[PDB]
Amino acid sequence: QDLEFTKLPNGLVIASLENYAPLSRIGLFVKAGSRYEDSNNLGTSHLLRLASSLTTKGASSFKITRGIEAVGGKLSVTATRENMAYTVEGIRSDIEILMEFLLNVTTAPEFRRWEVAALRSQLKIDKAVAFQNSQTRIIENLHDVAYKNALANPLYCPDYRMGKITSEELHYFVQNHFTSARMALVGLGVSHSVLKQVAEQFLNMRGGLGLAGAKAKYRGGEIREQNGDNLVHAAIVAESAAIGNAEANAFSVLQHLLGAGPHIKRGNNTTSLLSQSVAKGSHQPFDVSAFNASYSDSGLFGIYTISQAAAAGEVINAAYNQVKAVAQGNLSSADVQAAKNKLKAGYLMSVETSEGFLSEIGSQALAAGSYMPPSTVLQQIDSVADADVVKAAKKFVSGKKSMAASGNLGHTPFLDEL
Amino acid sequence: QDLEFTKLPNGLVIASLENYAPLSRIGLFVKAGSRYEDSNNLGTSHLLRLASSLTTKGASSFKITRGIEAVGGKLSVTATRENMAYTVEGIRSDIEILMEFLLNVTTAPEFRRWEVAALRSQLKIDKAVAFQNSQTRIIENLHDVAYKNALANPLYCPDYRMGKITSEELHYFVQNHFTSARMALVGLGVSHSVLKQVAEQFLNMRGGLGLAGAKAKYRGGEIREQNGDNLVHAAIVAESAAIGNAEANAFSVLQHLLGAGPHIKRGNNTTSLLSQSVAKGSHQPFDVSAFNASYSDSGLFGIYTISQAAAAGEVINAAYNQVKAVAQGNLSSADVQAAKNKLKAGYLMSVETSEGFLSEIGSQALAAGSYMPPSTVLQQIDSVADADVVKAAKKFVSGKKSMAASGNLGHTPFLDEL
Amino acid sequence: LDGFRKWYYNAAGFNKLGLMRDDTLHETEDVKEAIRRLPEDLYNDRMFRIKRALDLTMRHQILPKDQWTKYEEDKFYLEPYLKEVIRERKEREEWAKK
Amino acid sequence: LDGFRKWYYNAAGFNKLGLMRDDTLHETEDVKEAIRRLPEDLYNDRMFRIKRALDLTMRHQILPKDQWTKYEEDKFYLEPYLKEVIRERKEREEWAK
Amino acid sequence: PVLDVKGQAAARPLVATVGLNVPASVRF
Amino acid sequence: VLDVKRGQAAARPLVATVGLNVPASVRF
Repeated sequence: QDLEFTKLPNGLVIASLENYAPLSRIGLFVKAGSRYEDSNNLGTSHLLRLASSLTTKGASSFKITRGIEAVGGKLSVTATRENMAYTVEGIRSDIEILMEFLLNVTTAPEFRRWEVAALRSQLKIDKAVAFQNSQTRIIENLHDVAYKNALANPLYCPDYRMGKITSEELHYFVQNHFTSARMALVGLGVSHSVLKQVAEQFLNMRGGLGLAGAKAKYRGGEIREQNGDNLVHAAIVAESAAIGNAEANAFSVLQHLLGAGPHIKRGNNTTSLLSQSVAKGSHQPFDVSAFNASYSDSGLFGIYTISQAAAAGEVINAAYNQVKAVAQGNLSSADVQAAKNKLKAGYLMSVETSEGFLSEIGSQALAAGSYMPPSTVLQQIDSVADADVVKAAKKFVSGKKSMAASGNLGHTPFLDEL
Repeated sequence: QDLEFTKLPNGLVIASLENYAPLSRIGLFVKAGSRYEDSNNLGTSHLLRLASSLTTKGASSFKITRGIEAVGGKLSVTATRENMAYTVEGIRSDIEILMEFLLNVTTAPEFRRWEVAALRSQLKIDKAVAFQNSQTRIIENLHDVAYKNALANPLYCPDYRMGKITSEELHYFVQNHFTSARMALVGLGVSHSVLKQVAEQFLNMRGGLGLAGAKAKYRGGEIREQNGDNLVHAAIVAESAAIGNAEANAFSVLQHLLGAGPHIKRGNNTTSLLSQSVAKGSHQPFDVSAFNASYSDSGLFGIYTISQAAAAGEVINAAYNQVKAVAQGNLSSADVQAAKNKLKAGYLMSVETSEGFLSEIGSQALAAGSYMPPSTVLQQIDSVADADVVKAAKKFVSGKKSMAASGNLGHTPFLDEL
Repeated sequence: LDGFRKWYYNAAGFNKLGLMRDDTLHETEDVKEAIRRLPEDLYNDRMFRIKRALDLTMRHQILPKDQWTKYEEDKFYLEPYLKEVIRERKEREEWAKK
Repeated sequence: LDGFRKWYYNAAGFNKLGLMRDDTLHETEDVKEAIRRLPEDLYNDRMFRIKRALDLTMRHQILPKDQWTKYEEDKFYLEPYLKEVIRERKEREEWAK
Repeated sequence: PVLDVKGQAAARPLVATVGLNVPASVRF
Repeated sequence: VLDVKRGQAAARPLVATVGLNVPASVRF
């Protein structure tokens, strides 16, 4: 059948699709990302993300872990700067107790102090693993140097805050952001009805709108990190459109016109305006993609480069110059059509998997409360037109930009030189 | 008697006082601070400073340590970014072998790989302990977030560079940055004659000028460090005058007008325009002073604040507003006269001690090759006049600022808000 | 029964050393898990009370009668934390049984 | 005499097991210090050679005669370093008395 | 230190992921 | 622990100091 939606009177969104899949997936989406902290409770969302297997009012940690592993199901937590999503999946004959476990974890945690004291070492271990890939550090830093208060908060806990996060901070964060008006329960392979019954036994008691977050403010700037890596990573972004505008579609078409990462294995972005240009700056290993990250109040768009330290300068300059050409109207309609085809194929392959489909429905729910059929999107992306793309470009080319660099930065340029 | 500064043709300048004092001190001044480093040798200087006890091409580390200790002499290696000096102190009878040890250290390090290796663990500590006083971290971060290439290099070795500095690099620095023309040997407690007779032997060897002095470029910016300290430290500086101008004297008079440390224990440093402007609005504990660090090509002048995190904002604003009042001509001649008296008393008490006198002569030597009698200075500081002070102020209030902040920065403002 | 429990509390004699009841529990695995879950101040008072009782037993003395632990006053602090350890312990056991 | 040295060399046969002279020096403290200072490459090489000898000794076999380290081929790597270590101990001793 | 258990450039925002299952990582 | 640990706000540039003597520190 099709997707089916009810908005409960306490604000909770219920979305269901019954496709008779053998494994069914049920997720719950909360507007409780890292942007809702301030300077007093930094890293609380990271410990909340890692604290999904703790003792709840209804099931202990042992009961939750052994009961999910007894049926072979999976419980995972994915977190962005805006949103958290707790997802369980398993056989249709065990999703009743899977919803019991998931809704107990979302609605009634206990946050015992010895459990979080044991979890802080796992918090330290997780941070590093996450920061192995440099692209994590550079991007994290980028958001930080490019925002003042809200989106500048890191996804991972700072080093000083480990050992300082308490049970009361987790309880305050849950009581202020895990309310029914900020939650959507999305189920693929389940009946809508059951979602509702579990949405009344749970998800209905906490029904405020919660604590409203601050508006994110752009700051500009540049933070660098000399650490002696073999490759220089550099991200240069500027403020862009937010979630809910056609200029966001223009910026997505703009990143797919510039290189959005080679499609082919070991690909060279043959027609990627950015990468193609890099040739002039250098003929050595490089990687210049476009970074677009848009959140419900603000967006970041820019270029991302990995290169040898020595050539790091002009390669960055070459990439920047290519965007300036797009800001001068130097583009062809076939290139924009290919960018639109790449963007729509990427969207369809993102929603072709079950967990990506459940995430999409989830995001749409929290964001606009409505489901937008894949088809609808296709025609809206088509709405973006050439001039629109050019426009977004000039925004980047003119908007004060931020910059996060890491590596041997002896030949990496600055913003006033860039 | 008086110093007699004479520039041996090798470029080295010799100068002595022979006060016939009991414990004569002799120090070599060599322009070899981090400034003279570059991006791929970050750290060489730090180790060089801690490696005054490695076997010299003429003496064993063992003898070095034991010898100096036996005679009770002391070798110390101070180092700023603009320069660096090795100093030996001791009885007039044992200063012959003290000059043997010091001149062997300065002109002939064996930098044995095993030895240098043993020190890198000692390096971690220094860079580490020196950071106990948050101020260190700040001033460091400041000189870094403020400059691009030369004066942005840290005094202490970065964390990644520990384990990577090799003997070769060290040797490279000496032979490059530690040459004769860039050095000067001033000695209090010796006969000017012998200095020439013990330098003409070892120092005149490295006749060349040495690696070019990388010029320093201002960048502006702000680097912050959220670490959960009880007090917020914040330094906001701008570009100022260099060594060798009367505007540097104007900036020194400006920091002594704004406040450059308490003169009374447990005083409130009443006069400091800054301290008064903060204390008329904030009853929390605070410490506001004026920061000035001038090097031979560029200078930094600004404000330094320590305050409770909560009040951190307006206190900084209050301090900034006070400087703006000085930029508007709102000052009295008695205040400038008191600032001049404070500056000249600070200079005379800085040169009243023996090691401070030896450092001053040393610095003057490397900087201008000439000795400026304390008296001469007094009349030059007097040359600075009220308008001059105002002028330097406007330079600060206008020039792009550089801000280093650390602590709980939830209420610490940014540069575009400041 | 209440008065006879007070008489037995006086006859047990750990109140004369200033100890609580939960200080006198034998540290098995469950008791050590309950002690590890205590807050820092309660743990520090328990360790000081045990050290003072050991010192008094070393000198073969007791506390003065005004400093003894009144039956009514004794607080069963470890008890709440202990029940949980046992509950969790049993739950786990049952799971294995089944 | 040198010819006699070569004869002794063969007789010593440490060459057979495939080890250089510095390889056999008993690891007296002094020797230990020098070994440590050895540039890593040599140290790792020393280990390989020593270990090989051990394995060969275990099997009661000797390397192919050709593989035997020729007297001429044998070079002294540890010695240069050892000299310093010894001198160092010496210096300390008299400053000691 | 050892990064517990020890090149494609990010072009999209990051999303941490942890849970009962042993795997745990981040994607752009 | 910064080996052996030990408020006045810096107003002057820093100057590391180390050497044969046991003491070693920085001053503004």
